[PDB]
Formats: sequence, structure tokens, C-alpha cells
Amino acid sequence: IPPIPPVDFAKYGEIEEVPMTRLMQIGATNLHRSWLNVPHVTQFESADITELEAFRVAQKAVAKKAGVKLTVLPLLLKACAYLLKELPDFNSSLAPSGQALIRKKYVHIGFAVDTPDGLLVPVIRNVDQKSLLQLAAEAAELAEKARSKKLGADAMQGACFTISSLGHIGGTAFTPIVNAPEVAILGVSKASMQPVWDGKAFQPRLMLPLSLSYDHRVINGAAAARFTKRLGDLLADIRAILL
Amino acid sequence: IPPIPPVDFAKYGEIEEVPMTRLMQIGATNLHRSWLNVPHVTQFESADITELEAFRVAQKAVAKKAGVKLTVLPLLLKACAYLLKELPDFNSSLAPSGQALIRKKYVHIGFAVDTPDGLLVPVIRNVDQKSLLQLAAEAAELAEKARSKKLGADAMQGACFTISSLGHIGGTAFTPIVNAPEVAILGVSKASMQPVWDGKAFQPRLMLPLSLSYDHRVINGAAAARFTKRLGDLLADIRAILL
Amino acid sequence: IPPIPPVDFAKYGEIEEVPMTRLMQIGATNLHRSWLNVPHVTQFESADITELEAFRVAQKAVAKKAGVKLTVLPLLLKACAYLLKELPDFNSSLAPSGQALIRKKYVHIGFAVDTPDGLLVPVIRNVDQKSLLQLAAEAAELAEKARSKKLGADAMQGACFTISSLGHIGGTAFTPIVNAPEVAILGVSKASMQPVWDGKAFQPRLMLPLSLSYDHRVINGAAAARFTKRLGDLLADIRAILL
Ligand SMILES: CC(C)(COP(=O)(O)OP(=O)(O)OC[C@H]1O[C@@H](n2cnc3c(N)ncnc32)[C@H](O)[C@@H]1OP(=O)(O)O)[C@@H](O)C(=O)NCCC(=O)NCCS
Ligand SMILES: CC(C)(COP(=O)(O)OP(=O)(O)OC[C@H]1O[C@@H](n2cnc3c(N)ncnc32)[C@H](O)[C@@H]1OP(=O)(O)O)[C@@H](O)C(=O)NCCC(=O)NCCS
Ligand SMILES: CC(C)(COP(=O)(O)OP(=O)(O)OC[C@H]1O[C@@H](n2cnc3c(N)ncnc32)[C@H](O)[C@@H]1OP(=O)(O)O)[C@@H](O)C(=O)NCCC(=O)NCCS
Ligand SMILES: NC(=O)CCCC[C@@H](S)CCS
Ligand SMILES: NC(=O)CCCC[C@@H](S)CCS
Ligand SMILES: NC(=O)CCCC[C@@H](S)CCS
Repeated sequence: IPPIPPVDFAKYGEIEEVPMTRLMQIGATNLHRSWLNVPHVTQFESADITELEAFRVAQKAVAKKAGVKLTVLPLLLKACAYLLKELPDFNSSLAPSGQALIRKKYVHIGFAVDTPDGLLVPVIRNVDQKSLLQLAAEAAELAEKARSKKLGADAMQGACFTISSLGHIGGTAFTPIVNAPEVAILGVSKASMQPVWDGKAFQPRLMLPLSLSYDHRVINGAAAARFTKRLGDLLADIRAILL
Repeated sequence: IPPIPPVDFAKYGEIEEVPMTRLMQIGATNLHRSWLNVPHVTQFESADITELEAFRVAQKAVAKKAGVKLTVLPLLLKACAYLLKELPDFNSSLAPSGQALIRKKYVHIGFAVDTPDGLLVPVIRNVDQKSLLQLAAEAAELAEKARSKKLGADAMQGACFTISSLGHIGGTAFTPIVNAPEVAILGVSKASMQPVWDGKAFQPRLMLPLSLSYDHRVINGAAAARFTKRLGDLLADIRAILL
Repeated sequence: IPPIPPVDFAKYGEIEEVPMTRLMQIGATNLHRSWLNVPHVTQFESADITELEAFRVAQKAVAKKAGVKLTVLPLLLKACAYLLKELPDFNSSLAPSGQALIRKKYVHIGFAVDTPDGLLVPVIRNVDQKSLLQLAAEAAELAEKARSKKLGADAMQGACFTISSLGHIGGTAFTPIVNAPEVAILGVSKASMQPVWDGKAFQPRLMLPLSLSYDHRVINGAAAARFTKRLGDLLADIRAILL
């Protein structure tokens, strides 16, 4: 690939060199390797989380009594786990022959924690088997270890799918990069109150923005529009996971 | 381009290998070849199709009497054909010297059909010359042959532009990949009722989401914002094609 | 990278070759070099510019008396300059070792002018030091020289960041390509009146669409969501630049 020509930047004013951490350098190499290997598409969708949110908020005491804080991440993790089993092509990886998919029968999901040294993506194993307060506790443990440089490489391995949430900061949508060899990543941005047509008038509904990027060699446009459709439906009534 | 390191996926749980069809493998190679050759941009726009939709729906009897079903695809095909003639850089391909564009004086348009064996993109020739019920019938014939593995390579050749519609499944927008050597592709997602400011108050208007990806070597940001602007204007009053 | 197979396009109808200007050819080579070097993400945000717009419009006489026209570009340039100093990683470039960032202590910003011969990106130096009417005048001078082929390469050098505005034509958002070796570019699309929840009811607010693409090796998802968040906050009350 052609390199970028170097520029004498000091010709235009004062410059200062600061170095990158090794974590950043690893980060950079992996993103660029994903970028060039994966033909990326992003499918955008909005989910109605008005009731999910009122559930989250009422279980605040139960959560506090358990010493965990119930955020949105466990509710996303649980729904994505159910879905990674309903639609197994999203839970798989392209075999190195390029002629086979390796379907995984396990669901482990990573989540992006941006730390000062750089990006870490801790993995929660068997997300399909744990409960909202278990996932709540573990997510928080893993993120604290990640921030404290005390996360062991053991916990950064063999994820199936990644959730990347920037909802705590802002934004409307973004296009995340697939964390190859995984085949998809869900970006989540900030929920807003929004007018939604009910057949007669517009009703304010709390809308969550989802941005699914996927590896188009393995997932086609319709499979991906179906994944964000189902996910928006599960987040609108999470009781459907019960059936 | 660096390869992705292979991972022993069975270290994390049970895995199963399923193989890809040859169609998928062709599909995969072409997308990756497009990805690396085309610097992609996507221009998003919403068109007001409230009246186009009420037209579509009233001509339901005429269409049924003709044995065709009038969906939105022919109305998109007709408008894009008019536009591919108004703005000819969208109807062209980069010459292999990289120093010339080959402008095509014919308008043939492909459309994405996702089939079980993989993605096929049948082509309707001289879209500028056929009528809404002719395009309606042909589109449906071609898609059935595509699903039935009875489409001949003859009908997969020499398109100018591609329409990719996921509106029948869901979603808000996506970023399609240019089907090189073509120079643009229109993605169409799901229409929603939306409040639109009329100068005084908001009016519910049925809005269609368009996502134009283009080859930025050949099309610049302003030409592309002008294409989705014109297309949104033609879909708001399709009678302007008459003049 | 595999090449695209050549197609005999004349097999499907009449074709015509028109050649590309040298400007286009330069343009094309740079975009493709950026595409393959930069793992791109785009962060989308909407800023409430209702009051900024009413300011712009009232200062129309002051501006006319000064012989300049006050558009939105100077208000974006000033706010981005303040921000490029608050969040210095956006004002930097990846060193050729790939192990250092070169932080620039100067703020010069380019802006995309699409001209008939192709794309030019004139640079306004020390944007942090000039005032809204100075930036208004200079922006317009530079764009006229650009259109007139009288811009000297001197003025196309050593920018830190690029603004690309298509708001004058239309669109909802797009994904611009980073002008490497810079690390980010702000795309601006068309402002619309929009219902915005105020805690009780929806209020029409004039919303401006921003699309920040960035070099993910150097900028992480959270730094970028923070940049568009701050920028939306500064454009909502530009007096905060005063403090
Ligand atoms: C469990 C944990 C790992 C993730 O939590 P989370 O789901 O991000 O939620 P947080 O509590 O961090 O978010 C902060 C606030 O923004 C809110 N927020 C989160 N997602 C939001 C969304 N998508 N839309 C709008 N607001 C959101 C939270 O509910 C929370 O509100 P509060 O302060 O009133 O409780 C958490 O302990 C943590 O470490 N948080 C830090 C932020 C982070 O790195 N998140 C990464 C998730 S991929
Ligand atoms: C002509 C043909 C090829 C394409 O049809 P189409 O324009 O996709 O429309 P369909 O009838 O398939 O769509 C199914 C339903 O979703 C609706 N729909 C389609 N586009 C929509 C949009 N953009 N927004 C919202 N709803 C939409 C349709 O109008 C239709 O409604 P109905 O069931 O009440 O009639 C059709 O015969 C076919 O094979 N359809 C299958 C779907 C498909 O592969 N489409 C590919 C188009 S690129
Ligand atoms: C200063 C200059 C360089 C840029 O101006 P600008 O900020 O683009 O504004 P313009 O005056 O060109 O825009 C044309 C009209 O669309 C409006 N417009 C601009 N940005 C808009 C936005 N983001 N949303 C909605 N409308 C917008 C303008 O305010 C203007 O309205 P008017 O005709 O009623 O005055 C200008 O002199 C120029 O050369 N303009 C030509 C367009 C151009 O190339 N702009 C490139 C900016 S990166
Ligand atoms: N884990 C890594 O070392 C590479 C970076 C992660 C890939 C995704 S999270 C990028 C999101 S935009
Ligand atoms: N026709 C092919 O064999 C390649 C795949 C099509 C390119 C476009 S439709 C991708 C849309 S996201
Ligand atoms: N300046 C150049 O010669 C290359 C093209 C500019 C890069 C950006 S503005 C592309 C915006 S989508």
C-alpha cells in the first residue's frame, strides 16, 4: 500500500513529539489489519427502550442491595447473546482457507473499555448463561481491572462478538471497526427522547441508537438488517427472551 | 496486506465447520477487491415519498389487472435512470489508464437479490426506456430466476449502477459497498412516518432513507450531495420526469 | 491489492471517453493513499444552532459594512480552532516511526472547495488568532482564488484539520475521508428544523448535522465522541469561547 509522504511539520510552527504507549501501538496494528482485511458495512437501527429503561431504573434497589449497579450494558449483552444463538452466522469466523466458516457453539462477548494507556477489550464468557446482575458485576470488575492495568491476557481472548458503547459520552451513531477474526461489532450511542408515529400522532419514545458494522464476506446486507431488527424488537420487550 | 493470525477457536468451546458455497466465495472476493480499490464515501439523504406512496397504492388495481405487483423498486429504478442521464459522471467507469472516465450512453441498472446460495445482482437493461409496469414485471421475473438458480450470467453483466434495497426488512441507513467497476450504489432502507417542519408546525410525512455510497476518485462530495438532493426531489414529485 | 478486471463496456452500448484533469488524478491518488493507510471511523452528532443562526443573521449589516458575508464556515472554523487546542490529539500527526505523535502547537485549518478542475483545499493559518469577520473575508478570498486557478501551492500546505461543508447543497450526513497526514475531518451537512425534547414537549430547534471521520490509530472512539459533544456544546453557546 503506498505510504504517506513525510512532511517537515515544524515548517509551519512549533511542534512537540510525544510517544505512543505499546498498548496504542498494538491497537493501531490490529485496527489497520482489520481495516484492510474486512470489507465493512454498517447497518444503523434505533431501538425503543422506553420500557427497558423504566425496568432498569425500578430494579435500582435490588441492584444496590446486591452491591452492583445495573447499567444498560448487561441488558445489551443478554439480548445480543440470545441473538447470537438465533442467528449463528454472527457467532462465527471465517476459516483461514477462506472457504469455510467456523461456527462457534459458545457465546463469549467482549466490550470496549477505553483506558489511559489505550483500548482494552475484556471478554465475558458464556454470556448466555449468566443473569443481569451477574453480568452487571462481572462487567464492572473487568472494567476496573482494565483501567488498573491488572487485566490478564487470559481475559482478552476468544470473544465471539464485541459491544462498543459510547452512549455515556454522546453522539448519534458511528461506524465501528470489526474486531477481526470476529465478524460483527455493535456500536451503541446516546439515547434521546424522540417522536414516534403511533398510527395517529407522534408519541415521545426513548430511542437508543445502534450501529452494527459487519464483515460483508461472511454477512450479507439482509442478514444484518434482520439482526438489528430483531435486536430492536428484543430491547423493546425483553420478556421475549423468556420464551 | 497483513493476514489475520489464526486462532485455535476450539480452545474456548465447541465449534463446527460449515463450508461456503462457491457463490459466497465469488461474492467475498469481489467485495474485498472493491473495498481495497475504491475510496468509499456514503452520502445520506431522506426523500418525502408521501404522495409517491399514495400513487403506488392507488395503482394497485391497474397493476393487479396487469398481473404485476407495483412495489417501490420500479419507481426508484425510473428516477435513478432519469438521473443517471442528467448527471453522467454517475453513469461511467474509471478507464484502466486511471486517466479517463468511460461515459456510458446506455442506462442498465442492477439490483441486489439476496438468495440462499448467496448474493446475485441481476441487471435490467435500458431502464430509461421501460415503463413502471414493465420494470415491475421484469424485476420480479429476474428475482424469481435468481432465487431459483436459473438466472443466466448473461443477465449479470454490464450494469451501470446498482440499487440495494433492505427496506422490506428494516433499518435506518447503511453504508453499501460499490460494485466496482461501477462508480455508485444506492442503498434504500425502511420508510417511517416523520415530523417535518413546514415553516409553522411539524407535519407527518412518510420519509424514505437513501444511502448513496460512491467512488470518491471519480465523484466528489458536492456531485454526490446533488445526486441525492435531485433524487429526493424527483421522488417527492415524480411528474417532474415528464418534463 | 488485486486490480479490478477490465470490461469491454462498448459490448452493452455506446460509450465515450473523456479524460480526467491532472488535478483529478492527483486527487484520486491521495484519496486512495488515505483510504488504505487510515482505519476510518465516523462519529455523527447534531448541534443546536438556533441561536448561532439568529446571531449570524443579525450581524448581517456589520458584515455588509465590512464588505464580507458572514456564513457558517467562520463560526465552525473558530469553534474547531478552540477545540483543537482543548483536545490536542486532534491537532497532531502520526510520526513516520508509527511510534510517536507529533503535536502541533499551531492551528491552521483547510476547507474543501470543489472547483471545476477538481477539489482544492486552501488552508487558513492561525485560525485561533483571527476574528469572525477576518476568517469570513479570508475564506471567501481563498475560495475565489481556488475557483480561478490562481491559488498558489503555498496556500495548500501544512493544515492541521479540514472542514468539508456540503450544507449549501443538501444531505443528512456523509462519511468524509481523512486528509492524511491529518488525523480528522469534519463534514457538515444541511441544517433542518427538528423537534427536540425539552423535558416536557418537543420544541423546534434548528439542528446542524456533523460527521467527524477520524484516524482510529491515533484517536479512539471516546475521544472522538467527546470532540463532537464539545463542538455541539460550543455551537449551541459560542460565548463559551470567551471564557
Ligand atoms: C458496567 C460498566 C463497565 C459499563 O457501564 P455503562 O453501561 O457504560 O454505564 P455507565 O454507568 O458507565 O454510564 C454513565 C451514565 O451514562 C448513562 N448511559 C449509558 N449508556 C447510555 C446510552 N446508551 N444512552 C444514554 N445514556 C447512557 C448511564 O446509564 C449512566 O447514567 P448515570 O450516571 O445516571 O447512572 C461500568 O461500570 C463502567 O466501567 N462504566 C464506565 C464507562 C465505560 O467504559 N463503558 C463501556 C461500555 S462498552
Ligand atoms: C420486485 C421485487 C424484486 C422487489 O420488491 P420490493 O420493492 O423489494 O418490495 P416487496 O414487495 O418485496 O416488499 C415487501 C413489503 O415491504 C414493503 N417495503 C419495500 N420497500 C420498503 C421500504 N423501502 N420501506 C418500507 N417498506 C418497504 C413493500 O412495499 C412490501 O409491502 P407489502 O408486503 O405490504 O406489499 C419483488 O418481487 C421481490 O422479489 N421481493 C423480495 C424482496 C427483495 O429481494 N427485494 C430486493 C430489491 S433490491
Ligand atoms: C465563505 C465561503 C468560502 C463558504 O461559504 P458557506 O459557509 O459555504 O456559505 P454559502 O454562502 O456558500 O452558502 C450558500 C447558502 O446555503 C446556506 N448554507 C450553508 N451552510 C448551510 C448548512 N450547513 N445548512 C444549511 N444551509 C447552509 C448559506 O448560509 C447560504 O445561504 P444564503 O444563500 O441564503 O446566504 C463562500 O464565500 C463560498 O465560496 N461559498 C461557496 C460554497 C462552498 O464552496 N463552500 C465550501 C465551504 S467548506
Ligand atoms: N482489541 C484490539 O487490540 C484492537 C482494537 C479493537 C477493535 C474494535 S473495538 C474497534 C472499534 S471502532
Ligand atoms: N456482485 C458481486 O458478485 C459482488 C457483490 C455486490 C456489491 C454490492 S451489491 C455490495 C452491496 S453492500
Ligand atoms: N487534498 C487532496 O488532494 C486530497 C483530497 C482531500 C481529502 C478529503 S477533503 C476528502 C473529503 S471526503
